[PDB]
Amino acid sequence: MRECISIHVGQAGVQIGNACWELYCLEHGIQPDGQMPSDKTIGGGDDSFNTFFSETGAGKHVPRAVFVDLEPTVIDEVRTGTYRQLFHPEQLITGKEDAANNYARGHYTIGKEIIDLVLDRIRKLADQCTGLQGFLVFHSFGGGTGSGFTSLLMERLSVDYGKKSKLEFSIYPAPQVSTAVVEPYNSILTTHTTLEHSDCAFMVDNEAIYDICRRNLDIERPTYTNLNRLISQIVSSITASLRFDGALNVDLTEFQTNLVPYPRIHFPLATYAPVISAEKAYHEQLSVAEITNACFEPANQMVKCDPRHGKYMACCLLYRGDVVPKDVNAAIATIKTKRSIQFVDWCPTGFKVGINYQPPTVVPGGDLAKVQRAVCMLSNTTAIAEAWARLDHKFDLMYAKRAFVHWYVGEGMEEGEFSEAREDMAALEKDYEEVGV
Amino acid sequence: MEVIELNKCTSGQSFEVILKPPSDPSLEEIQKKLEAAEERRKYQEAELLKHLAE
Amino acid sequence: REIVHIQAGQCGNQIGAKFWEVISDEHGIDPTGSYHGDSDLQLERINVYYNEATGNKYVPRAILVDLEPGTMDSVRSGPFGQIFRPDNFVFGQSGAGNNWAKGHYTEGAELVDSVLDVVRKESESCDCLQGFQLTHSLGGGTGSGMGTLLISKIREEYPDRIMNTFSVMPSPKVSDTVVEPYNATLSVHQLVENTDETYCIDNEALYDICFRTLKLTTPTYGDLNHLVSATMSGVTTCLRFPGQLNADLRKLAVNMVPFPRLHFFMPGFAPLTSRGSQQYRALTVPELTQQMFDSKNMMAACDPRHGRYLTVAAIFRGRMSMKEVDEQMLNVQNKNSSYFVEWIPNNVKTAVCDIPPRGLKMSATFIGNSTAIQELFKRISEQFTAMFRRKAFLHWYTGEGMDEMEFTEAESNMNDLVSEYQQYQDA
Amino acid sequence: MYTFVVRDENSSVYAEVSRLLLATGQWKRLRKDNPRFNLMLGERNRLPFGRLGHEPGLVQLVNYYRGADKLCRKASLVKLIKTSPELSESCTWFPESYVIYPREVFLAAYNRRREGREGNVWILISSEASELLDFIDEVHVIQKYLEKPLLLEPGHRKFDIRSWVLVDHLYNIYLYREGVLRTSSEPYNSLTNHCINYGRYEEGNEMFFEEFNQYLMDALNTTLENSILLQIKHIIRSCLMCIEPAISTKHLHYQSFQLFGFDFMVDEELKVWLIEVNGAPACAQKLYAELCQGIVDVAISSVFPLATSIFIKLHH
Ligand SMILES: Nc1nc2c(ncn2[C@@H]2O[C@H](COP(=O)(O)OP(=O)(O)OP(=O)(O)O)[C@@H](O)[C@H]2O)c(=O)[nH]1
Ligand SMILES: Nc1ncnc2c1ncn2[C@@H]1O[C@H](COP(=O)(O)OP(=O)(O)CP(=O)(O)O)[C@@H](O)[C@H]1O
Ligand SMILES: COc1cc(C(=O)c2cnc(-c3c[nH]c4ccccc34)[nH]2)cc(OC)c1OC
Ligand SMILES: Nc1nc2c(ncn2[C@@H]2O[C@H](COP(=O)(O)OP(=O)(O)O)[C@@H](O)[C@H]2O)c(=O)[nH]1
Ligand SMILES: [Ca+2]
Ligand SMILES: [Mg+2]
Ligand SMILES: [Mg+2]
Repeated sequence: MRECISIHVGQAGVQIGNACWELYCLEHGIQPDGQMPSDKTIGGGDDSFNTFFSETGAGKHVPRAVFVDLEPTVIDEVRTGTYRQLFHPEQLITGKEDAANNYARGHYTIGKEIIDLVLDRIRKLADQCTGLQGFLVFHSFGGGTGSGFTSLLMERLSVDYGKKSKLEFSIYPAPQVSTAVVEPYNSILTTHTTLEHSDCAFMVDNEAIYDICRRNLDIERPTYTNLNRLISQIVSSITASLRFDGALNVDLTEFQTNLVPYPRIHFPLATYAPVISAEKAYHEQLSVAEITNACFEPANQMVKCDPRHGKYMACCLLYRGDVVPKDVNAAIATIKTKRSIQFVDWCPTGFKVGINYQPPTVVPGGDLAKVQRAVCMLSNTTAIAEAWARLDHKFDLMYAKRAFVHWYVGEGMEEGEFSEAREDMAALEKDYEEVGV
Repeated sequence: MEVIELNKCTSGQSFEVILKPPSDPSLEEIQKKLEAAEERRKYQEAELLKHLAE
Repeated sequence: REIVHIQAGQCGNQIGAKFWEVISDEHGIDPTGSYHGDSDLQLERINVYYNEATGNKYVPRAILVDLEPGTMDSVRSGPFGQIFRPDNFVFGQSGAGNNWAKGHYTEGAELVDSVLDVVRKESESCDCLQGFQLTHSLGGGTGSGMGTLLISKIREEYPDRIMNTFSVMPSPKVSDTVVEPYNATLSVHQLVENTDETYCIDNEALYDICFRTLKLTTPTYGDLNHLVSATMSGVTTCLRFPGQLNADLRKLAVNMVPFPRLHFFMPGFAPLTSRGSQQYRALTVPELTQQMFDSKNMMAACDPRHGRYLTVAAIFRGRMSMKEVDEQMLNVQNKNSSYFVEWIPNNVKTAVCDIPPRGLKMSATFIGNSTAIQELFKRISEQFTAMFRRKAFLHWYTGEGMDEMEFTEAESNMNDLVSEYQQYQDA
Repeated sequence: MYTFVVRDENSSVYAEVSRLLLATGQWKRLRKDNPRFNLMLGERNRLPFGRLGHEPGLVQLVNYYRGADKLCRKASLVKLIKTSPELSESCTWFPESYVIYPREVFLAAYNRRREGREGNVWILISSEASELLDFIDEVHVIQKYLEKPLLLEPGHRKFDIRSWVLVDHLYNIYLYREGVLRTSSEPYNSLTNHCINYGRYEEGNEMFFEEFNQYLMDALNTTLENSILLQIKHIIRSCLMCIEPAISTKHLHYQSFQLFGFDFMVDEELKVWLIEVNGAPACAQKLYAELCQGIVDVAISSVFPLATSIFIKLHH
């Protein structure tokens, strides 16, 4: 058993972290007070769930997590919320004034004043791990803290824990739930700085989550609570292999091996099915073939893009519920006939399948209905580069006139860092095109 | 087609199905970068106070 | 995050008193300074504008400044006059005489340090201070001359705090003196450099709205300041009431100001409402949206169709369907794409507050950074140059020690500002 | 009001379509790079398909099908046919064609007929492989030249047929009832590009369907529908359905339609052959107004409504 540490940076990372750890507690039978009667090893153990939870002598099960934000409002609700007792007070780190949607202020001026404290709190977590595999970092592209501070932390973590894997859950900005006009700037800056320091990054476009909540949950105006609870289901699917017994994706290293053949191309697409409303009175439960076929519908992906106009480098199928391999293989054979699934020539056309028999857990009073089977597909397809082109085009429109750049240069940044970041993005887009066509 | 490495346990199973075969800066430089932005930010501040003094 | 409010001069103190009058009612605070309201939302962000006093008494974090005692004795006499802290009345005796030079260089120089003492004392008791809010006019002497001198002094002591002003611009239709273009041009040179956001409140627009739209035949300053007070309440709604944006003076500046000197905003309001006259029909979410972008609801006398919007912030107040507000706001951008710059994507931001302003069930406040504001500055420039080419009335200012070169510089800087707004109109 | 944007100024067809939309009074052309459009008449190259369908509150339509280039490039089309089982190896209606890059497959089948005395004249038309193959090195497609083209008289004139096809967002396949006959004015000797005499037998080397029908009747005792068009409808339908799963926008965040030009040649025994498919076609001058209004009717107004058809629906 090798431990994993979760780091939630900025408002988006913190609030998504709340929903994730709430879902983990329900999945593992841990009460809001930290007790797990399921755990018969009292005060410790090396079980699969101990990858994400540590044990105290009093039987309290504590997330191996740290929450950091440059402003106290969001994390304060965690301190006063349903899971107050779950976390140690030192685990929740807050600044005093936020980054004001400015990458430079989050990275340079305000970020440098708290970076040393965060690493020490992280080091306290690492010293209670017998074998730390790495970190899972939740943050937004758009916010000043989620952008500037995350890239700062990722650099120091590379120095201090150079042998450890680092995975990201990144929130891609969408105008439907936007907070700032300079979010394309923050997105390009943080991606450029973090690119070599991240081993695998799962991008979640807020636009995709928003439409899924409207279309499949019949919520006219989805809130952050609606989006995060759905996001946590996908995150839980991706991390379930770490917290439960299984043969597939058992350590963070395996994620890179299975999903990332080239280091720069380390953004796998996530597709999740089925998403069904709890308020739907009459619902017909979907089969293995139906949910697997849904994995190739762009309307169910975490980023809207067309995988038909790209190439696959890897494909993982993560099932939860009543699923047996013979149904999976029969469904895959069926899908192969009817859909455009093309791999690069130096990769085998194959799927890595993992099945967990316990069906997805849903929070009581939530929006998602209980389903008898679900699947999350992780595919590394070059089609995800459509999101890079969209963002880079928005960056170009503003930067051609140097709109808002004075806010960044005002905090010590230089205009050259903008062009340096954009050139790296232009190179990333070209790498995707060479592999994809 | 070909189903390989089937592993089972009471929680579930996992396997691979194959349809076709194939045909870092140091802490030092971090601080050099951060302090170089700090001097630019402090210089621009000193220009402000100089201009205000005029 | 707390704000320090400063009202200077006749115009500044009047609209300032009305502003405290309006928002105190919104927050349930009486003239005693005691909260007698029906919701906890009124108090959730009351610290932004109010200090807490013994016996749960709320005191505005406001400083009242003038070189003349009279208008401030009026404020004390006014309906909410006893709410203000007595130590925050700072006044001279001579007066500014509608002379920018007297406010900036001579008479105002004597009083400025006394104000900063009060500003310092208010700042020290702030947990996290966002910045400063100033209300003043640019056509007089105190609010114009001394108000800008205070802004320069405050920026020196607080260079990392936001500076925000409500600046009333002179119009010959509402004019006290021929020298108002001189005072305004000198003031704009200061504001272009020492403020982060300036709300351009044009007296010409306020007069026209009262005359043409509210059918007021002879509008008073009380009529004008009814429009200003409603606008100030709407523009500060996100600061005073909780929202999803977690809004502050800096994020507003970051998102609304693509270039540092183009920070002069066109405020707008709807439904346009006359004092006392009751509105019985509430407006529809489509009606609010069309009126709020209508030129006849702008508080700066500029034609938005003569320029382009760099950024826009819209604040809706009342119980309404946010889906409809989204659809309707999306409808205007899509219908009129030509008047929004394409090189700033998603440059329109919408916010909603459940609590409505007093006397209305539905209200909308508009804040726009449009290149059409160059029309207002061009108007001041033309009036300025008309006198300046003959050096008319200059002796009032050279008698206080000013030189002609300072006028040439202020004239040149404003024409520079006009050309910069022109540059991004064709970009 | 509806929004649209023009990004291919050389499109005679969509310049006509855009002027039609403006003249409806319910459409407004935007700046070329304004993202808030309802409709995009896009460029022919590097069209930013990944940017469509991400504007809140905006239904977006585009006059090109992403992935349709696989039908509209000679090397890809020839690949697509042989490699796809829908078009089923060597189907009857496509000439023997081979991808040779500036070789092994050519020699094996071709040499059989140079030995067998059957006419070996592939195509820049030669009969010796080395003459043409080594010449192309100064990608290319090597295609059998059908040496028995259909005789057209008076004049002994070789010809080719162009049919315009509109595919809407729902993947309805529409064949314009008016096809064009491009005529070679000079006789054949045992290329019909209008870009390469002219005007002797019919105007501008363009013969129409009402006329060519009567020639087929009077000369050959047959109908255009029975003799040729039945084969044409089958080839169009087979091609466009083969690629339907690859290019359909049925469940996409944006929508596609696209107008195509199909090229056929009819042999002596009245067999129809597919020459090429053109993703950017130009209509005949007489037919422009009728076709461009049909585009607006069925491709654009179907998605963006306002407040006897000219097409044949090829059913699938
Ligand atoms: N999915 C999701 N997205 C969020 C959430 N909160 C914020 N965002 C998105 O994150 C982006 C803004 O980042 P924030 O996390 O709010 O900013 P921050 O990290 O706190 O940094 P600051 O600017 O200092 O406040 C916007 O694109 C929002 O749409 C959330 O709870 N869930
Ligand atoms: N196997 C074949 N047998 C007889 N003629 C052929 C032929 N293949 C092509 N041609 C002739 O070549 C001429 C033009 O060549 P090609 O078919 O490649 O382009 P095209 O007819 O579509 C005009 P463009 O290339 O400008 O769109 C056609 O008119 C056709 O008559
Ligand atoms: C200071 O009081 C406000 C503060 C904010 C604010 O903090 C803010 C945070 N994020 C944004 C924007 C993000 N994208 C935009 C596009 C145009 C304009 C603003 C934005 N604004 C917004 C307001 O009005 C909506 C305010 O009332 C005047
Ligand atoms: N709305 C409004 N405007 C005023 C008021 N008093 C003066 N003004 C305007 O302000 C300018 C005169 O400046 P004023 O404030 O009176 O001079 P000061 O006391 O020296 O600052 C003129 O352009 C007037 O039109 C007022 O009460 N309400
Ligand atoms: Ca245990
Ligand atoms: Mg934040
Ligand atoms: Mg006066």
